[PDB]
Amino acid sequence: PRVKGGTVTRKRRKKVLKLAKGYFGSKHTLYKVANQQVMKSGNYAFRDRRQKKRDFRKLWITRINAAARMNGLSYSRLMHGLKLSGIEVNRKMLADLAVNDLTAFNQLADAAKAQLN
Amino acid sequence: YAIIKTGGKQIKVEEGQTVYIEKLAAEAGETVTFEDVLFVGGDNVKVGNPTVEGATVTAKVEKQGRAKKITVFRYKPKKNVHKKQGHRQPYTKVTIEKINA
Amino acid sequence: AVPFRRTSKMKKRLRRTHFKLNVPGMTECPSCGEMKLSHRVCKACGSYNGKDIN
Amino acid sequence: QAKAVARTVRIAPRKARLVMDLIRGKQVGEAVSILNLTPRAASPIIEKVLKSAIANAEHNYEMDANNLVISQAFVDEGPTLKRFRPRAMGRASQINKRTSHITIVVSEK
Amino acid sequence: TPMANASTIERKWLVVDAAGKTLGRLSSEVAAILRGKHKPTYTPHVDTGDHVIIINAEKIELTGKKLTDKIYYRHTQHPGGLKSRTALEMRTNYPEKMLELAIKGMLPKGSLGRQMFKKLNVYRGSEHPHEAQKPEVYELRG
Amino acid sequence: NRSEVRGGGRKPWGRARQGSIRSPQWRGGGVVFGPTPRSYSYKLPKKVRRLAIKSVLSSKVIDNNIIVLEDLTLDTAKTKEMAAILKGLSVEKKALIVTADANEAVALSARNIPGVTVVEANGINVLDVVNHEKLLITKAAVEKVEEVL
RNA sequence: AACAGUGGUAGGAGAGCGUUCUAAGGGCUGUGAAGCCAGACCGGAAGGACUGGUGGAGCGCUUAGAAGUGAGAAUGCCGGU
RNA sequence: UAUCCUUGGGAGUCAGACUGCGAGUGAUAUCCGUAGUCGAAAGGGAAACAGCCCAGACCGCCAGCUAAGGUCCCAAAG
RNA sequence: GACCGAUAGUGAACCAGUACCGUGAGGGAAAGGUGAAAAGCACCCCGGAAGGGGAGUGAAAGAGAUCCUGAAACCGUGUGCCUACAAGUAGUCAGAGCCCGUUAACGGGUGAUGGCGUGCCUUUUGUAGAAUGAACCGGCGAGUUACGAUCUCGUGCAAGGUU
Repeated sequence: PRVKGGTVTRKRRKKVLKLAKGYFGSKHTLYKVANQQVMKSGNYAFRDRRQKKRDFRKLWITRINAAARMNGLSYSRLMHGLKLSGIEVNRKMLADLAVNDLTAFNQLADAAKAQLN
Repeated sequence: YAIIKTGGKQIKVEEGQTVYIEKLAAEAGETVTFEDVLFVGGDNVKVGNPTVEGATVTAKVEKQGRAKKITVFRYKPKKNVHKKQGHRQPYTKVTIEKINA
Repeated sequence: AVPFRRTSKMKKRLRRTHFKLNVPGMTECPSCGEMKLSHRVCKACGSYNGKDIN
Repeated sequence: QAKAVARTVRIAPRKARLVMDLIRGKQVGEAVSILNLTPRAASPIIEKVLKSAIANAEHNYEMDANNLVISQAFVDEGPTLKRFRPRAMGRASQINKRTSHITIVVSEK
Repeated sequence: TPMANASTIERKWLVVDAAGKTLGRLSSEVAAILRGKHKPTYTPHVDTGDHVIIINAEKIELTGKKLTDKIYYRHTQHPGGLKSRTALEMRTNYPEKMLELAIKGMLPKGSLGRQMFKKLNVYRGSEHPHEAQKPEVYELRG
Repeated sequence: NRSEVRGGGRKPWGRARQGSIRSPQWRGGGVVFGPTPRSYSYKLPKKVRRLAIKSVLSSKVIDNNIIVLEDLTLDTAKTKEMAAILKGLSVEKKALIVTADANEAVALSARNIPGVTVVEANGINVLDVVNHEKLLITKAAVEKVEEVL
């Protein structure tokens, strides 16, 4: 028998154009450029999903550095003291509490200074 | 106001709020207790060196589910290499009732 | 010289910005004429603000 | 609301649109006065369409003149005639004689 | 889930004198203050800096022979146009512009950098008109 | 195919180097491969056929779907009589009638019923018996089938 | 369970998704089928449902069989713009 | 430490590139032996830079420790 | 008939070896569908007419003569968010403000700012290339069948197997 082959290509091509909604100009209407761009955004997301993990540690480090320098310490000395004054396992994210409640952060800095000298 | 450690990560919890964490392998309805309490805030302040001694945080489980689907697609130009798959990471939702310092 | 590449819709629409007409000069009906043009005759009877001609 | 449509008038689009841009949203008497004073090809056609719409509104739906405004007005494209023009060195070129539809909808303000 | 910042901030006013201090060793600190890295609520995509007023900008200092050797170039986009000025003329004729150039070269490029630069006020001499803003003296920590 | 479509034979006319107007990629060109007349049929060893017919016959006996009756006789070729005979037994679905030699009255009486098929003992086969549900067979046909196999 | 492993072109091996036709059973349609349009649903991928509009008479599910079996490129062919 | 042999079924490839280490040339202004990487390999450092240095991507996390390289501001850290 | 269903099947489902091209031998197309039934829109209004708006037939007039269904490219009208100090393979991650409210889901649309980021295929030792190819959309378009050779797997019988 003969398989005419209709109703299959349109259904598959239309799904590609639906993911390209919101693109600039002909990139959201023409099939070829839409497919090219959807493929390119495929690994742009994979690359960024791992950069995001190392782009917030930098922010936390900067904020902790500023907060510590408000007390007379530096970031490196404060971290060494914390690692040595016991440990007090505290991710930089959870040591960002300098922004919200600054008093406790000063207590932690005081403990680190007490052990550091 | 307590800092607890779970799922290889750390979170800050006060009673009455709801949080999403990694799978606890607990059927929805029972009560879980977190043992690793690092910090306690509010009025008096307690700082345990590895942990605060004798501190347990209570929570109850009401839902275990999966997040929105993420489609992972990668390819290599001019070498005809494609790969596509999907992912839905499981999660467990819990609300705190007693910090219990 | 031939075009190097086609022009997108946005560039064409932006080029046609100044390609439009103008609203004409509107004046009074001369000798109950029909809304004649400035410094000209009435459409009805060739009137100049009531001064009919032709 | 009253509607009047003219189909396949021998006038290319993008030429009727220039005039139609002038009379969109204006009062009926002002629109007619504007159309009577611009020397272009599409003005007599658009004036006839507008007056047909006015007559329909007055007669069929029993509406009133001196109170109507041009609520909607647009020009669409229609079937195209294709012709051929000979050129130098035994070549041919294509000519597109285009046609348009004109629609006007008036309503009480 | 940390906290960003959005328009709910306050900008203080600081006054720094440039008597004796060297060029770069002051410009670096001033730029750091301008970007807002000295406060725990830092945010990369939002302006969180302060306002910096510099007085006595004509008494700046340079080490070595740079005062007669450092040359400022500019190009006018016309053929053969390359204008040059020695540091001595820049110091004795346009003292504020040298400081502005030194600080501006130390700021990030883009829209936010150019909007950050608008908070710097440089005055030759020991007098400024910014009185209603109540400036607060600030020494160079570094 | 390419060499049977009427026309072609010459070059059509920096365009692509066309060779014929009946090439496979043109609008009305020839067909590459596609159907061709042939015959689908093979044969199996005789013992395989014998084992197959034995198995399909025994499968019905396993679940008592074989009804053997003393003899089948219809004086008149009336479809009403055949319907009455079928209703007398518990036969409501398609059934297969097997009789020794050949009876004209039975063949002409059950012909029009939608689900009934009449064959002789010599014409039994696997597909016919595996298709119909209930198999009615005359005792003489049983004996002759036993003799043949 | 406990250990161990999972980059990949030319290539070798394995498991699967879809389209048209045929055979039996089982059953959906004028109380609206195929097709077309929209949506914030479901699987690890190829893919599959569920609601609403249009449409106005034919289609699908389970197990097998047979193939004119899946299109982004050939200065590809035809048509429309 | 887990690779090795024999038989049988399928292949593709057929006188590549650069950088270190030891011998012989143009005119030490290509040759052979040996090791690596790219070809078929993403990530971090050399400002950008197939072949140099570190190191081998099943997927997710707003967790931690380090290699080459670094800690005045661009740009995380003296 | 486990053959096609209007780019398929004869070149030709239609006044087809016709129209058209060539002095001549010769080459050689494109083009199916109102409705069960013409019941194919009497009559009124604008208009020179074409074309429209009512009324009417009909289950449907958005079935009105190229008339079942009506996709994409292409052309327009209205509106929610953004946009006139800004350097751009335009996407991806983070993110204020504004507008909504779904197959209720750690929802939808838009998007100031910050980081990163030299299209697709072919070929080559090596390509972002200033090495080749594509104006865009849609349809058609490439590992088969017959007879022999050898190997793997399955079934029947077995010193026999088989027409």
